[PDB]
Amino acid sequence: MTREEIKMIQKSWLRVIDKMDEAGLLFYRRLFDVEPKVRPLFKIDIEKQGRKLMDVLNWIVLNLQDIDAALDAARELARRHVKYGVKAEHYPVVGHTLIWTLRKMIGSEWTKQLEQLWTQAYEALAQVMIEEHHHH
Amino acid sequence: MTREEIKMIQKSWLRVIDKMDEAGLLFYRRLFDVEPKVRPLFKIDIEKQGRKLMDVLNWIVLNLQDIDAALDAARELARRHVKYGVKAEHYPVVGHTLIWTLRKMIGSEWTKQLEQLWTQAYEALAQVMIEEHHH
Ligand code: HEM
Ligand code: HEM
Repeated sequence: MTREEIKMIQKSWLRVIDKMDEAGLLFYRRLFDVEPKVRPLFKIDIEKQGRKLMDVLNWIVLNLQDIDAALDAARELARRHVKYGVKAEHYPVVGHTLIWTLRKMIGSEWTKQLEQLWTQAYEALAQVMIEEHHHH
Repeated sequence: MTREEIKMIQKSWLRVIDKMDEAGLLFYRRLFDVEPKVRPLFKIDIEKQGRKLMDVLNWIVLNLQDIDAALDAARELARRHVKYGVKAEHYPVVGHTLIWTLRKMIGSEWTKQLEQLWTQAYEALAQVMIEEHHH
């Protein structure tokens, strides 16, 4: 997500934080109306329903911030690459060539599983870096 | 990824390091054979090719470890949910209900964009938690 997209989420969150008791009552009423079977799982103090819903929303937003922070190293790397003249379209050939090289060095003990893991790691990283390229 | 999968990555990585000079040479030779148009992007220094490929592989693996650590909070949360009696099948209805509540509360200021953002955030989180449930 973009810094502004995270900003939009945090604002909507602070909007609800104001009316937390109301939001809490609405959530559980709704959840137990549509899915009455999960009622017994919730052993919360009845006066804290608002607080407990707020804690869920808090958790999501705070964790979203932490993950965004964790992604910043990759965006940093991608910005240096923008400066090197690398473009989004160049990432596949590098990945294939990395994989080609590994498979050749690792030799006999190279597995389809290993190749899948290296591929997943590369594509996931390249996806975040590519997003950064498109911001430029 | 599981810890065991990350270790598999780490182990193959250490193997390449063992002959990093050769891996470097192989890599750049292949890249420029396959895609000569990108050759002008790279600084000319054949003797450093081992080091240069190593920076790349090191970055990938360490960053992979960093991201995996960043996911541990969601996984810890999910482990508590397992103890609470929660099942992977419960995640979609709770997500729908959470976003339904936000939409009702925010009222006229709600937008499709906001709804799509909360959806993306919830689904990405739930996907990590559900993976933990299935272990
Ligand atoms: C991404 C989704 C979810 C998030 C972020 C979330 C967050 C939280 C948080 C922060 C708590 C407070 C206790 C703790 O930290 O362990 C909690 C408790 C709880 N949640 Fe969730 N939750 C999620 C999904 C679900 C789902 C799908 C269910 C299914 C019914 C559920 C049921 C419960 C129950 C039963 C408790 C404990 C209530 C009690 O204290 O008795 N949660 N959740
Ligand atoms: C996920 C994929 C990639 C990773 C992890 C990666 C990693 C790195 C690292 C760690 C460096 C050292 C300098 C620095 O840290 O900024 C570097 C440099 C560099 N990379 Fe990448 N890179 C990736 C993709 C690419 C692609 C697609 C290209 C396209 C041609 C490329 C071309 C370059 C160039 C030209 C340099 C400057 C060093 C030199 O001139 O040899 N990289 N890369």
